[PDB]
Amino acid sequence: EEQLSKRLEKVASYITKNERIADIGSDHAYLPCFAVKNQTASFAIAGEVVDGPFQSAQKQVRSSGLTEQIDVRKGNGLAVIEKKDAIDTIVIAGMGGTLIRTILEEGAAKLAGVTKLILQPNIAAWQLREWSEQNNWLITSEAILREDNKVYEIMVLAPSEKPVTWTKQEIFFGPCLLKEQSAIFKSKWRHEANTWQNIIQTISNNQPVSTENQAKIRELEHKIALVEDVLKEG
Repeated sequence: EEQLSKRLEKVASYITKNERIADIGSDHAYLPCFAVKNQTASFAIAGEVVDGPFQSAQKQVRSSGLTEQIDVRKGNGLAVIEKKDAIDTIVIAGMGGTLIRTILEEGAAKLAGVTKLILQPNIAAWQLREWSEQNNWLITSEAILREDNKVYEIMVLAPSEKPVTWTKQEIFFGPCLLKEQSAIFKSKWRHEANTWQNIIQTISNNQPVSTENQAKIRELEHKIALVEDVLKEG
């Protein structure tokens, strides 16, 4: 068996209770195999939408001797889940935040009985924190890591019967991540804010500035102010 990437290892680290899981758009079923093998999961669905990855995942499951504990299924999003599967945890990793959000909204019925989501968006993480507020899922854990010079965020959610209400900083940055203030968190956001300040200068010095670009500047100022507020610097 191959070792998981640090990204997928972090995602897997949130599967803990010998759970029934579904990994949507699974990366070769590596994570389902790792979690079944090490007993942190008792059953997995590995979902795939197209041929190459569906076949690669089937072959990994067979190679692991895990065909009795892992079902590889072809389907769009949560179409691979059925009520009778009694899934406890859903993993959706390695996709953009908007796509993940769409998967969660179109597949809303399939969230019946699910008690944990582990989501790893490659862009627009804030979209999923907004979803969490609109649908009353609490964020219970988050992580931020760097692998191959790319920064990845992971969030873990659970249903809440009480309203979930975030601040705009919690949506943009992550409620757990902004409490933690890790070195990767601080470096990522200072990096982005430096780019936004640079963009403002570039636009401002190409007079005349269009009404479209004035609005862009306002947006960039807002984002920089959010970072300054969370870092308490600048």
